[PDB]
Amino acid sequence: SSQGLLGYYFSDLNFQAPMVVTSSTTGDLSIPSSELENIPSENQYFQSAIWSGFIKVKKSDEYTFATSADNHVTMWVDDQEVINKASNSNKIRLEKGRLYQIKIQYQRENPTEKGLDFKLYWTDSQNKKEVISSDNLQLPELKQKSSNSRKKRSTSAGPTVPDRDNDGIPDSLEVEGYTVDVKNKRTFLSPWISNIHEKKGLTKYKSSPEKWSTASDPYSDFEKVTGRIDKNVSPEARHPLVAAYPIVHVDMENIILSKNEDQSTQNTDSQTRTISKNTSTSRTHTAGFSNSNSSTVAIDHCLSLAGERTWAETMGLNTADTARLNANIRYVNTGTAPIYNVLPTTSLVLGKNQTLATIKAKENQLSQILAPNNYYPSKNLAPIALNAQDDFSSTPITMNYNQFLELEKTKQLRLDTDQVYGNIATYNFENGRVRVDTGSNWSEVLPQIQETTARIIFNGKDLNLVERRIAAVNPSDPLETTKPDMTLKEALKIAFGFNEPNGNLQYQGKDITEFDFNFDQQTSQNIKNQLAELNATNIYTVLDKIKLNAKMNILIRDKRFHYDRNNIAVGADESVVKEAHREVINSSTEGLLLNIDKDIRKILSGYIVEIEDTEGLKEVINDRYDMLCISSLRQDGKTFIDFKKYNDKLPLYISNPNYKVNVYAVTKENTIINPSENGDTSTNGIKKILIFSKKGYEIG
Ligand SMILES: [Ca+2]
Ligand SMILES: [Ca+2]
Repeated sequence: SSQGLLGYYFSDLNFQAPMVVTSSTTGDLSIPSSELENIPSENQYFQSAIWSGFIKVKKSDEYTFATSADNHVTMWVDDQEVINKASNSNKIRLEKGRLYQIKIQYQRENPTEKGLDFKLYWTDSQNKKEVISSDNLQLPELKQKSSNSRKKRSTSAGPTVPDRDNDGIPDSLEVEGYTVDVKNKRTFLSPWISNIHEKKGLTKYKSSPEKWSTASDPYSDFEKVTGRIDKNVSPEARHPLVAAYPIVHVDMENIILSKNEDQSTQNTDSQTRTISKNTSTSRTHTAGFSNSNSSTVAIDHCLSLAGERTWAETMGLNTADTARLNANIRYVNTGTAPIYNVLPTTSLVLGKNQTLATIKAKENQLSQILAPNNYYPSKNLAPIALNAQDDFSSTPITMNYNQFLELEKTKQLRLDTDQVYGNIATYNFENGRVRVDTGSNWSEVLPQIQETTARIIFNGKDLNLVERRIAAVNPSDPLETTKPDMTLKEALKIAFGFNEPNGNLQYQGKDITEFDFNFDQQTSQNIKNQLAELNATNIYTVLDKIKLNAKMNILIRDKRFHYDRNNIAVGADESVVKEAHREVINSSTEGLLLNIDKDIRKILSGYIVEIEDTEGLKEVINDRYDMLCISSLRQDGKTFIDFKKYNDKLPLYISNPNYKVNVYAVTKENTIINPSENGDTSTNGIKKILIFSKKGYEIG
């Protein structure tokens, strides 16, 4: 349980040096020395302490309060002192259902025991005395605004530990650095100490003492580090310097095109003449400073239907007909916080700006959460059809004849999704629960997050673009200057899980030098200036010295690949592609069996197989632009390149053992997706990469 009173335990006598900040479920406010391993022995002596929260009683009555050390205690119930350095029997009247503020201060110089043994009791009218039970105690209202029943500030009477933003973490800890450690029941927040915490691999937190959420998101610095937060929030965004917010795009998995019924045609019994294709969708980035969500859909160009007809020929579309599109999609959350009750609206766009459809889900009628690193619907469930089978009111996604031809030519669609994400599930200090709060909305949060953080977009996870935002100083905004300095190195560690085992920063085994850096213009000039000030000629050797600022944009990409203007991986150097195909497991006249890196496979559209005779002439076996999909990933994760698929199901016939079998890879950026202007559907002129070449006698 995360409920109870909030305690600050200080090594000094005057509430200045907080050693532990933690909560207690019951009136037992003790911290035994056995729980103090993350703090120096000499600091395990607590000379002062402050507790705060509320008391709720289940039964109106007159109660008497008392503690383990009334001679060292002053206690207030709603601004009223009930204990002052003396035990008493003064009976204060408490009404059922009503919430009373509690503040307790304790001071004792030169304690002879480490830790603190301290209990809060009360006695009712029937002379029954007990340690106050957990059902009667609540945390203070550590929010930016008071509740109707719970005031956000403690009584003005007595000591006030500096907590300028009311998040619960004392100013001094947020500025100087703190660590969070878990017991079995409780989280201790303590000052960072180099020689003890660094070796334990603990995380060193700093945050702004004047920003309740330092990332300007809806979860407080204290809520984050103490686990008083939506469990669906990404682990990295439990750091007060990492922004927690949703990021959504749409993934289209496949498409079906068909001819629209028309009033003039009474006949609806004709044969099916649809065009069904698989599609590949990637979230894009156009270095940029737009906070837009967009994804681009590539429609499969591989052979699907008999013949080499035009799409219009296939569907029987005349120049006056219209065509319809249906598709299967899912929503993808690549951000750091969940969505509960509004999915963002999406435009489906042909060419630069021809909106074909507006895709909307029903507000407050979501079938599940849309969680970070997850899909809606979940992958274990059917996807959403744009025109659902049940749904009478799904709008047809229609194209006129020329739009249809444009789609055939480009084989591309774009999905632009807005940033309307609905209500937020927040922590409630009254009951220690997380629930969707109707009074909290992502639209009130996103602008501030964007304005006060540096954005890093990184593709090291499967070459897909993942955006994170990290709290970073704005030298021009006084409030933002109260945040800790954020270095480029630290940002990569906390936002993306880079680590540094041997003084080299790595992402899952890959050195940082295996990725490039790309910035928007303002950011570029900023970083260039820093490097010059540092007398540094190479960014990779000074990542710990490069400071991020709010509104920076940083794009970091795997160096092995070529990228299009949407920053999607579309190719790779010849040398990289060749090497990636080096180790052959098996070869025969039936095909090749290779092990290919998963990332490499992502940028290949297909393979061309060829037999080269003794005079140097070449027979291309699968000699069509739509016949290059001859590779498949097997269960054992190896790739098979199938020579027979487009050889009429026959093994390669090699007339002479000195003939060669040549296999070439074709990257996405070099892929032909239409017949040439002259109508040629062959592979002639395709830019291709030789990846295997062996003579007949070397194959078998
Ligand atoms: Ca604070
Ligand atoms: Ca703070």
